[PDB]
This record gives sequence, C-alpha cells and structure tokens, in this order.
Amino acid sequence: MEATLEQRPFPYLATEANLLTQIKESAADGLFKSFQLLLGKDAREGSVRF
Amino acid sequence: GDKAALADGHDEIQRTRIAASLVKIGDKFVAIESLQRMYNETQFPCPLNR
Amino acid sequence: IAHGDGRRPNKQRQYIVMKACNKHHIGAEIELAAADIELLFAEKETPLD
Amino acid sequence: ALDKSIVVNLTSRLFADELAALQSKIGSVLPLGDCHRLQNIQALGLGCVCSRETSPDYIQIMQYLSKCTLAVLEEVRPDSLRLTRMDPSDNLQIKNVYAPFFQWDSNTQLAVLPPLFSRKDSTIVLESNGFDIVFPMVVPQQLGHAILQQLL
Repeated sequence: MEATLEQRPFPYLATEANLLTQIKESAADGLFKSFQLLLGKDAREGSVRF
Repeated sequence: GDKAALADGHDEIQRTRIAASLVKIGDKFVAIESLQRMYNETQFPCPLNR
Repeated sequence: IAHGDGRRPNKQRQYIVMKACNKHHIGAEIELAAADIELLFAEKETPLD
Repeated sequence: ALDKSIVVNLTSRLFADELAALQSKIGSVLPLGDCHRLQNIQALGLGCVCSRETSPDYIQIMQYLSKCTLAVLEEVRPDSLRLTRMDPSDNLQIKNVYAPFFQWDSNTQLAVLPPLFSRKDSTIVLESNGFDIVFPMVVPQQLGHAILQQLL
C-alpha cells in the first residue's frame, strides 16, 4: 500500500543546490531506503504502457 | 628587440576578466585555488590528499 | 674572475641543455543504448511519437 | 564498424637504447592485460605472470594467455606506443620476426607459446620504467604441440 518507486519519464525540474557530495558511497550503504541504481546504458526514458 | 619574438602569440590576445582568490605576501601575489569542487563531486580521490 | 693569485686563471664556459616534450592521452566514454539509437530514424507515426 | 587501436601511455621518456629493441620488433604479438584504448605499461607484456625474481612455471603462462586479448605493434613513439587489436574474427596483417626462425607458407597453423628458448632474446629490459616486457613466440603447430611434448 506504500508508495513505491517507479521509472516513468517525468518532466523534470531544474534545482539549484548540488546533490553530488557524498553520494555513490551513500546509496551503496542506505542513506535512504528505496533507492534505484542505474549504470550506463540505462539512463534513458523507459518504455511507456497504459 | 627579442621581446616581441619571444611571446609570439601572447602579446595580442584580448584580455579577459576572471574571478579567483589572491593574497599579497612579501611582494609576490599568490593565487589560491582548491581543486575539490571538481573532485569531490565524482568520488575520484583528490590528488592533494596524498 | 680576472684575479692575480698563485692560481692559474680559468676559462670561459658554455652550457647547452637538451629539453623536449611529453605526450598525454585522455579518454571519455559514451554509451548509447540500441533501443534508443535507431528511433531517431523511426517510422514517424503517432501523436505519442 | 569498429576501431581497434590500443595506445599506451608511458610515464617516463624512453632511452635511446630501448627504442632500438622495440624498433627491432616493429611487428609482433604481445598479450596485453585488458580491453581498452589506454593502458598502463604494467599490463602490456607477459611479465606480470613471468617476473624476474619469481620462478615461473611453463604451464600457467600458457594457461594465462587464453584469457588475455592479443595485439600487434604499429609504431614506437618515445612517449607512447601504438598497438592494434585482434577481434575473435578479423583479417589483419601480421609480419613475423621471431629470432629462432621457422619459415612459413600459405595454409599454415600457428600457436602462441611462452618463450621457451631464450629469455634474454625475449625479455627486453626497461631500466627507465622499471618494468620488463616479455615477448612470447609464435610457433607452427607441428612444433606448437612438440614443445609441450618434451615438456611433460
């Protein structure tokens, strides 16, 4: 019933603060639950269905 | 006479305007950087932390 | 120095130093997924397209 | 379709002597470490498994070669080598050099074996970068089996 993650292509919004310090270590050891880690070729808009 | 034929390009470049940090010590102005903003953001270890 | 001592005087000297360049190489890596690559050239139909 | 060229960065300038050893073998086969374009010198030669100080076997070295990719030299520039790359199927041009000579023909049959005749013939030394490079020797497979025949 809890809101889970999804990879639907959204019209993203450009923020201003960096979110780059202390990251690739952090999601490897659970800074926050329910992450998703993509590597390389999968940085694309997924297939959409309905 | 040798001066213009020594810096053959470096007399005629348009002069730009840069922001950085300075200090006067003795008489020699020392610029101070810290290359970590380009090196913290990727988790490649910084080569100044030997 | 020109100097009058018991020592025999010295010589004019000359030095020539050999210096040269150093090569360097830089990479970069792009992946483009083949599910993406072609549909730049797709069949071009629907308003979802 | 593809580009197959493995440049090698080199941390020190070469000598005048160690150009001439590499100049003597402009076309050869050395198994480098990993598939790349750019590569450190400590992964080019076979010398990662066959050093000076440690006693090598003659089994693991041959056994080590099936994992590595294989390459052919093109140039020697004094701060950078330049090696072309072998696919699992590709029509290249090889030009053999190797000093205990054996004449070839068309329709011949080759194996890439560890250097089992003279290491000083093979292992050209690099006093600059402190890492020796071992060259293995291609052999016709009439003798490509026959060396292991004597070995066992």
